[PDB]
Amino acid sequence: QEDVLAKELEDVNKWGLHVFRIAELSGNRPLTVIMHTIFQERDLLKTFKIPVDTLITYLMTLEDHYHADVAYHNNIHAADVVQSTHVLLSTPALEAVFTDLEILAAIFASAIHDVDHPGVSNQFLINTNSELALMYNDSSVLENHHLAVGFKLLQEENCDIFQNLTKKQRQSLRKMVIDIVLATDMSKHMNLLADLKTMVETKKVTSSGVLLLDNYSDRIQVLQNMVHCADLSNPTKPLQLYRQWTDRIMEEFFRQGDRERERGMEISPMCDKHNASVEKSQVGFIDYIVHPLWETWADLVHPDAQDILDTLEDNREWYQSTI
Amino acid sequence: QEDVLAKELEDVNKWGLHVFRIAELSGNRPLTVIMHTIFQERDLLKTFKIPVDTLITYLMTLEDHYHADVAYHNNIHAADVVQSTHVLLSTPALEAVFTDLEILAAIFASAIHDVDHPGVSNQFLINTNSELALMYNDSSVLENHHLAVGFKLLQEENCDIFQNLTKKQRQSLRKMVIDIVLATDMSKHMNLLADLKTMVETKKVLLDNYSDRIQVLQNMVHCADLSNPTKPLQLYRQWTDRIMEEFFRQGDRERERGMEISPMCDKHNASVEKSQVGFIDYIVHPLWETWADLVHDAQDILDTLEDNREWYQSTI
Ligand SMILES: CC(C)=CCc1cc(-c2coc3cc(O)cc(O)c3c2=O)cc(O)c1O
Ligand SMILES: CC(C)=CCc1cc(-c2coc3cc(O)cc(O)c3c2=O)cc(O)c1O
Ligand SMILES: [Mg+2]
Ligand SMILES: [Mg+2]
Ligand SMILES: [Zn+2]
Ligand SMILES: [Zn+2]
Repeated sequence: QEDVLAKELEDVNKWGLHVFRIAELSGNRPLTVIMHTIFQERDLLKTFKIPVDTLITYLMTLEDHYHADVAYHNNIHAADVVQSTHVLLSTPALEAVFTDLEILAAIFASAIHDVDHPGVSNQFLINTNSELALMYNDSSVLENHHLAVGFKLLQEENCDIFQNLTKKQRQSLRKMVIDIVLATDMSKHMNLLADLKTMVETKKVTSSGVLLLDNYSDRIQVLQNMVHCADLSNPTKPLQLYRQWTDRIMEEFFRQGDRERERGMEISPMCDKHNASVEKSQVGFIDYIVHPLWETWADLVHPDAQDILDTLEDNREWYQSTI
Repeated sequence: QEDVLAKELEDVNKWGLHVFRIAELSGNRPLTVIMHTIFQERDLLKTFKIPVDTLITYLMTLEDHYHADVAYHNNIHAADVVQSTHVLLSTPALEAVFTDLEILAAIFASAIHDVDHPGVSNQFLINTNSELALMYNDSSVLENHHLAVGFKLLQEENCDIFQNLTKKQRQSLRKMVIDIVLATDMSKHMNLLADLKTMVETKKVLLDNYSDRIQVLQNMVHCADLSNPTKPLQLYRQWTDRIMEEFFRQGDRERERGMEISPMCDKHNASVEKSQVGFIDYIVHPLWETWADLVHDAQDILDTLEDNREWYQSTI
């Protein structure tokens, strides 16, 4: 079983990794083994003098703080977003654009970006007067919480994977991770996409053909959109992966809708199991959210993401054909 | 003693209220007695069916969560900002332009806007890796905490002063209070002033959209927060003595930690008088001159600020 796990992890640079199989083969430790594999692949332990036992201890504590009883926003989602960000960071149009610290920030941000997610949305938490929404003044409630937990766990015993960064490196990494995870709030999607479109329309490329990003605002904008694309990458994956993700988010959504219905609340979009059309909802999700975002990312890195976009478009056609 | 307190509160509608006297005669309850007076002055208990016992219970609990061992950011500052907003709200040029709910929000936001303040700055909390900064991801750390405490206290026994607001009214009030208190973060001052300037350049004599009206309310409570240099000099000097005690204690902690000492916090290299002229020239007067242009009613306030700047300059 360890042999089969190791073979599957050889695919870590590939879009469409068998992440659900890795979750099973690793004993429900997909986030730990995928993060460890990616850190070895990118030589991040050596670069940042991360002790291996510290990395594994932190990753296993981080993974523990995802909820195994939440169908979608769990450690497998986190592992998937990590691995998807890792692939997007390797795209030819971004070669040697980002520093090792920025790479570390994007991957760490992906790993923590949904930690301790309770399986209900920000609006649900706001409208039910939850303790989380009271703490965070109704503003990026979940995303602030994910950051606070992900950083606080670094202070547990033998968990500070950043123990050997300089003070300036720690300060820069913390700021970038915050900026990235806050951009995963879906209420920011339209403004994030609008800004990404502006960047594509005005983009500059170097003599080597890679993207030119010469200020923090542009650099962090690209990393924010990269992790947001990774977060919204399920419809761009091979259909058997996409369908499993859809089964899971519909389970989580319907359970939130059941709580809304029981409380006499208006049921959130896609959350009413009695008035649901999963197929129509996926075509709409792709048409109005996922394809506008990914076609813009594809333009930013053209032609690198053409196969990903093609898969998205094929999956949209497949779902539409079932209507 | 109770009779003298009642007579001091007769000036609740005037700039320059004797708030330190009121703090003394109240048994250190200036926030509770001044909020109660202003609520009764504005008929807010009957209007929002606020049980008077519930108002008092909430106010006393809120006041208890201001730190009595913090020289400036305490319940007397809260009471002063409440009363200053109350005076700015009754500006003739703003007559009947805000609803009773928005008035409630501006006054409530002022009352809670610094609650549970530890007497050190956001940058201090960030650079010391505090629990507060870990909770709030280095972003408006104190202001987010002030809001969270002020609202959480409504859930204590017999403290829900908004119990008879409709569900929509509570949602709207909550949003406006958050928008206002988050705007008291001093790192937002320049952007807030820039937008107030844009509003003055386009002023109609009248704010039609919520964006503009919340912007005025944000700037109004920010002016009230930065109103000490516009008060009668005897009050302003007391406020300056208090904030310099708080600043010097923070700078002592920064020095001992080996941190950069924040502006005005190094007692061994301080000039309080030069600091005040700089504070007025670069922050307070540009803000209040813009406000006075918006309400062109604030002339007596701006005059006092300019008088006080002239005096502090003369002490150099
Ligand atoms: C359109 C509205 C109201 C909200 C956007 C929104 C969408 C998702 C989401 C994520 O991953 C999916 C994966 C699938 O495979 C299928 C899916 O449908 C989804 C989703 O829907 C999660 C949100 O938290 C959220 O806000
Ligand atoms: C210049 C920097 C670094 C920060 C500006 C800044 C200034 C104050 C402040 C408030 O009320 C005062 C009252 C007085 O009577 C005299 C005073 O000097 C002050 C002040 O200075 C409070 C801040 O929270 C803050 O950030
Ligand atoms: Mg999320
Ligand atoms: Mg404050
Ligand atoms: Zn996510
Ligand atoms: Zn204040």
